[PDB]
This record gives sequence, C-alpha cells and structure tokens, in this order.
Amino acid sequence: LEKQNWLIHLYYIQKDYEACKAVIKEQLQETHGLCEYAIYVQALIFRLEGNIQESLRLFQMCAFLSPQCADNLKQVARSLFLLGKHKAAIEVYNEAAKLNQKDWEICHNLGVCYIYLKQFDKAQDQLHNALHLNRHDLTYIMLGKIFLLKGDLDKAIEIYKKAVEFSPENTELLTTLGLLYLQLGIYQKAFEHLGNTLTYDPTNYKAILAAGSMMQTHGDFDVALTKYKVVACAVIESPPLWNNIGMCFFGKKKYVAAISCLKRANYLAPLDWKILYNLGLVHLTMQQYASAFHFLSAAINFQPKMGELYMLLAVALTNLEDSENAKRAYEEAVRLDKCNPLVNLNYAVLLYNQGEKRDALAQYQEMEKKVSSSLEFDPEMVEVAQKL
Amino acid sequence: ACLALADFHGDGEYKLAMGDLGPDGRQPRLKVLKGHTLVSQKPLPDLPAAAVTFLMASHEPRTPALAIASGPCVYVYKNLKPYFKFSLPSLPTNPLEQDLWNQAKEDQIDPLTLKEMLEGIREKAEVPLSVQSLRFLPLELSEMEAFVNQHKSKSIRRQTVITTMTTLKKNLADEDAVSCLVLGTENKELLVLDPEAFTILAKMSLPSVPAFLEASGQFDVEFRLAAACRNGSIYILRRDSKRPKYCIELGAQPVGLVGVHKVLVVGSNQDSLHGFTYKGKRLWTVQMPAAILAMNLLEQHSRGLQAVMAALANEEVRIYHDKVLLNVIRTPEAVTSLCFGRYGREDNTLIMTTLGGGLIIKILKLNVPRKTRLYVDQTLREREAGTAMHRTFQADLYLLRLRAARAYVQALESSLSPVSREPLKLHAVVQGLGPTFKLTLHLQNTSTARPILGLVVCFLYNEVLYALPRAFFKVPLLVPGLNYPLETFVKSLSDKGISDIIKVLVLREGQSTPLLSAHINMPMSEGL
Repeated sequence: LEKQNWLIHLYYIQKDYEACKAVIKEQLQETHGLCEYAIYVQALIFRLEGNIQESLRLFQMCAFLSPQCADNLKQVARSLFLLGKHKAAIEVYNEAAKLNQKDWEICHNLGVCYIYLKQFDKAQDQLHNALHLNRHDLTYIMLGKIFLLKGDLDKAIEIYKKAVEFSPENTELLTTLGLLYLQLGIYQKAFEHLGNTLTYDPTNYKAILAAGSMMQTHGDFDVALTKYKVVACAVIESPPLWNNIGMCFFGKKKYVAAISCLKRANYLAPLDWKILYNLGLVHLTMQQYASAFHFLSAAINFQPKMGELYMLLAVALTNLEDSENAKRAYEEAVRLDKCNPLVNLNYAVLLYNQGEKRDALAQYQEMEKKVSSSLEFDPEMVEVAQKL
Repeated sequence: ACLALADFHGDGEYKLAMGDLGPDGRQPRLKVLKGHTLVSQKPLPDLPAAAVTFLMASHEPRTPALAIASGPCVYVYKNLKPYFKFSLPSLPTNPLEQDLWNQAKEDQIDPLTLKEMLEGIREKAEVPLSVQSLRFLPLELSEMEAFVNQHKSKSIRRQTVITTMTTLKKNLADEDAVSCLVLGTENKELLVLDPEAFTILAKMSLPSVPAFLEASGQFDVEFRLAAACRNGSIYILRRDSKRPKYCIELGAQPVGLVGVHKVLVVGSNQDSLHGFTYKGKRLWTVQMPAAILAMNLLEQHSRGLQAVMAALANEEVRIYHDKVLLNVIRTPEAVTSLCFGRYGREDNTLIMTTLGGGLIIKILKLNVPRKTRLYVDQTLREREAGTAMHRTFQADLYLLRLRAARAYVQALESSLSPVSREPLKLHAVVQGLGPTFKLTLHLQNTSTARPILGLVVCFLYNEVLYALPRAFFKVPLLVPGLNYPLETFVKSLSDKGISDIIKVLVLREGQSTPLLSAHINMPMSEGL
C-alpha cells in the first residue's frame, strides 16, 4: 500500500511540489488508493497553495482510510479552521482529542477557535491547558489577546512578561510587551523592550513607529525624525508614519512642512480621526480658523466622544464670528472632558472676553478642581485668576 | 533494487550496504559485502518493511545501523535480527507483512491469490483482528482490503516515518550509551528516544515545522545536533534540546545540509554554495551554478576536508576539490544520501540513484514636498479672509446636503438604485459586439443567513430595437453569499445603428413596486 513513502516525504520536504506530485500520482495509479500518504502529502501541497478545498477533501479521505488516527482528524479540523467554520473545527478537534489527550496542538487550536467564537472562558481554560502541556509562543500570544479583548492590560502584562522570560528573541513578544507598556504610564521599560527588539531587527517598522512616538512625546523631535528616516523607504505610503512625521515637523515650528505631511497622510486615509485632529490643531496654530474648523469637525464626526476636539472646535468658532456655537461646543466639551484643565481655562477665557466674568469663575474653579506642565497654560491660569 | 535511502555497511570495514523500498514495505534487497565489487551478493534480510533510513556505529561493527521502517521504530541491524530497547521496532518478522502473507500467502501477485483464491484464506484467519494489514501486498482494495467481513477490526496510532538517523556512536557494544537517536519524524517531531533505556524523556523538536535537512547536521564533538526547518530557517537544537540561536542563514530554502568532517554543510536553495560552521557564520561563499540535492565529503581530519562532492538539480556530477571545482556533467538523476565506500582507496563514492532506480558505482534626505509662491499667497489670503471662506463653505455644504438628500429621495421614488431589511445587490453586464449581445445579470443576496424565496425579474426595452426572448422570468432561491449570473440574449433589430437603454426591475411577486432596478446602455449593433 505504501511502497515509496519516504521518497515522497523527501521530495515534499525540499519544497519541490513538482516531482513529489508525479511520484504521488504514480504511486496512487499503482496502488489504486489506500496509500494514506500520497493523499496526505498531496493535500498538504494543496494547502500550501491557496487552495484549502481539495486539501480538506483529501484530508477527509485520509481520515476515512484511518478512522482511528488523531493526526488526520486534527488536519481535517485545521482545514475547516482555515475556512470560516470554527464550530465544526471545534467539534472535529474534540474527536481528535478523544483519541489523544496529551498534545498541545489540539488545545491551542481550540483556544484560537473559541477566540473567534467569543467564548472567552472556554478559550482561556483551553489555552491554559495548552501551556501546561507544552508552552509555545503562539499560545502566549493568543492568551494575551484574550486578556486584552476581554479585560485590561493588568492581566496581559504578567502573561507577556512570563512569555518573554524564555525564548526572548521573538520580536513579536518584545514589541507587544513594549506597546502594552506604552498603553500604561511606564515609558522606561517600554523603551527597554523596544530597544531590545531593535537590536535584533534594526528596521522593524512596527517597533520604529512606537519608538518614534515615545521620542516625540518627550520632545527631541530630531531623534524621532531620524528613526522615521530609517524606515521611510520601506513604507513610503503609510498614514501613521506621515502623521508622526508631520507632528515631528510641527514640533520644531515647521508648520508648512507639517501641513504638507499631514495632508498627504490624510489623503491616504480620509477616515482616520487622528490626522484630522492634527490638521485642525496645526491650522489653529497657523491662525487660519477656516480650515481648522473643517478638519476638527471631521474628526468630531469620526470620534465624537472626545473633549479636546470640541474645545479646539470652539476655539476655531471664537475667531469665526460665531460665539453661540462656541458656547454650545464648550458646553459639550466640559460635559465630555474629565481630566484636561485646558478646556476649562479656555472656556473661562471665552467667558471673560464675553464680558460676563461670572461663569468665568465657575470654569476657573472647575479647572482648579481638575488639577500641570505647559508653560503657557500656567500664565493664563494666573492671569485669569488675578483679573477675576 | 529500488532504494529510498542508502547506507554504509562498515563504518570502518571493507564493505557496504543498501536498502530496499519496493512495494508495500519490503526491505529484503540489501546489497552486501565483498566491497571491492559490492555485487549481487546480498545478506539475508527478513525485515517486515522498508528501512526508511539507515545509520552506523563504532563500538560494534556498524551493527547499530538502523532500519527505520515506516510505521515502525528503527532497529539496530544484526544480520537476520534486530536489537531494540523500548520504542525501537521489533524483529525481522514482518508484523504487518506477515498477516497479508501469513494466512493468505496463497498465490502470486494476481487476484487468483485472494479474490479468485478464497480456499487457503477462508480456512486460515490467523492474523487476528486485522488492523495493521487488512490487505495483502498482492491484493488490492476492492476485494482484499474490502473483504474484512472476517474481522474489520481497528487499532490505535503509532509514531511516524522516522525521516532521519544519527547516533552518537562508540557505545554500540553497550548500545545504551549511544543515547543519540536522531529520529526526525514526519509528524514534525525531532524525537530522540533514549539509547538502550528507551525513555525519550526529552522529545522536544527544534524543527517548528517539517524537516528538509533533518539529519547529518549537528555533529559537534560535544554533540550539538542541527535541524532544518520547512521554512528554510536552520535551527541549532543541541543535546537534550539545548537552546542556541537559530541561524536563518539562507535567502531561499536550505534543503541542502551536508556534513563536512568538521562542520555541518548546508546548501543554499537559490543556486548558491552553502558553507557554515556551528556558530551561524556561513564559512563558504557560493560555489554551485544550479540547485544541488545531496552533498557529502571524503576523508580528511578535524582540520581537514577531502573531496566534498554535491548533486545537482539537472544531476550534473559536481566533484569539488578543496582548492578547486572538478566537473559539470549531463547524466541521470541523484539522491538524498550516498557513501564513499571505497574498498581499495578511491576518492569517489560509486553510489548511484536514478528515476529508473539505477545503482551506480562510477568513479570519475526625505521626499518632503516643496512649496512655491502660490502656497504662501494662498495662505496669506486664508489668513486675511478666513471668515468668509468658512461661512461660504458651510453654506455650500448645507446646499450640498440638500441636493444630495433630494437626489437620494428621487432615486428611492423611482427605485433606481442597484444596491437596495430587504437585502439584495444586482448589476447587469453586457458582452459581445454584433447584433446579438449576451446580457448577464449578476444578482446576490447579501445577508447573514436568510434566503429570498419569491422574486422575479422584468426587462423594459424598446420593442422596435431589441428582441428579448423572455423579458420576464423568476429567479432561483437566492442563497446568502452566492453571485447568481442570470443571462439573456438581447438582439438588435434596427438596420441602422441605434443605441437605446434597457431597464431591469427586480421585484417581489406579491408587490408591484420594483425592489430594485438597473440600467444598461446597449452599445452599437455593428450589424449587416
């Protein structure tokens, strides 16, 4: 039934897929089927190509030939999971498990299936099992993904740290842990892990982007600009890179060369609220007030539950001969803002300039209840205080 | 003689060996000694199946040579028998082959052995509860693998096709302190069962995938095993799965690993010679014009390398001298492994592999944009007249919302949208010049899981210009997710070229308002 089993494996092993197919066809024509390894390798070859339908058919045939084999059921459930059907993949992995209760692949694949099925208790427990049988990097990644989707990074930092603890050369783990450090207050260990990644891969785009972001946050825009120059040619048209480059050029008072990059990034992604907010902010700083309102209103229509957006739209409306709209926009902002006193101070400035001086004190007290680093929000804090 | 692997009968002996992988796992063509000629004098082997690999040893006279038959654990070779601890396979007696040829060994390779000889097999049902070998080698599926009305029993799984063999020798006299048993199986495990203890406490595999160059790789004198990934990334998984940096030292797939008598030679996939040492560093530059298939090396010391040949994809012998290349030929094909089994001091291997099965013995800084005066004048106008621009753009946006809502309502009235609860999508394609055009309506139900039972299509045309055979027809049950092409044959009747629009209305059968519509400008006729 399987005279030339090895030759086929050696041809498939060397990424031939041409002589291996001929030997498969010859073996099958001679044996009239029942080879179970001219069908298996042929299905694996099909799966290597785009096709995942004939692979499923031939894995079905291989399962029919050996009804009590766990690997064939695993392969059939995997061919299912490569398509969109995850429930059937789970129900075939179950049968593959009731023939073998000691392998990590079944548990890892059940985890990644229950992930697509939004069953997080079963996925979490199955992936814990997959760790306990044999710890692998992809199981750690899927568990971190579960703990990020379901809850908070408080549960993901432990898992990613334990993962990077062993086999610390995986760029994905290092970079994701660094990103999750950025997501929290820690900026130091984030830099540590991003540099750890960059030692291995110097041109890692997903890590260069976050490193440049962190750099821009603490001033020193030229270092981030060089970081972006490192990867500019690899990704020549990517909205995030050009948005960060425009913010670099806006940091060092190159407002025109920042509007250029930001508009280029906006053209390549007209639905990205961050670039619209940045364009609005820069057109406010450039004192244009006609474009600023437009871009800030767009970014509002894309992310309406923000506080700074309505503040900047109201600052644009204050210089556009429309003070009632500025009033209602500031009301929206103060209702929708919680931890930014700049909105309160700017609304106090609007009120005091409107001749009220009554509710300006209310906004000043709201700001002082909210509170601290900006050099120019400090002075207006004290000037609207003493003059009120 | 039709090999899948080769061997070396004497690690330091004046002989040789081979392996047979004919039909249904019979490994009884094992060529033999008198290695001056290595003739048809072949030792009696009673092996159950094919030894999908082979190996050698030192403390014994290469007895430790392994027969890794498919579906069975390797076996140390001792002439007519085995030597196995606790996972290596059993004796010579074919456990699977015997059942087919144990009870029903009636006649030759023909249906007059089982399907037309059911005399010596309806009396003997000795291989009990047929699972491993329900079908005899002579017999075929339909009445030999389908005549299991006797038993039709089943069984459980096993290990896999052990597609490697490497063993740290010089303990084969004990055969237990040769603990290295490099079994790179086709279940992707690089399993190493303990030698003479059979514990396989550590079964970890650095392959992470299928192994192209699983063996002949990690010979460190301190036993650092080398494994090759399907991806082409070469791992450095040492003894008891030691952790070492995995070198990715290739651009293409490295499916050419080759031992060199101090280091582990690997072959670059894209016509590049592969040179490398155990610390990642590719020692050698490219030396091969085409894709090699199986390297080797002849005899010199730790500081030393004699003739280190190679295969080719177009099979040219490419003997390589330490200081220079030797030849480039046009002969038949090549192998996975050969052996310089010279009995009489030949530099050359004299091992042959062919599509035809020949057994050879021949011994021959950025792109940030620029801004001109136009830009600064425009920004100055914006800075001096921003309020009027803002106001007039807001007025224009209000008027645009008004007109867009107007046109949307007018389209809803006429139901002219080919995309419009009640999910559908239709568009009509016209094909062909000449008086007869093929008009295919691509219709699609766009919903999670809900079919649409009663729908029907009605065409509106000018009956003096186009002759539609069936200007109205029901549509099949539209399953969510499938594009149904429903085609018709439009035909131009005007002798003069006249292009007139054709409307299509998709509508329910209980309603009179079209569910949706489409338009097609019929091209010119190009008639006669």
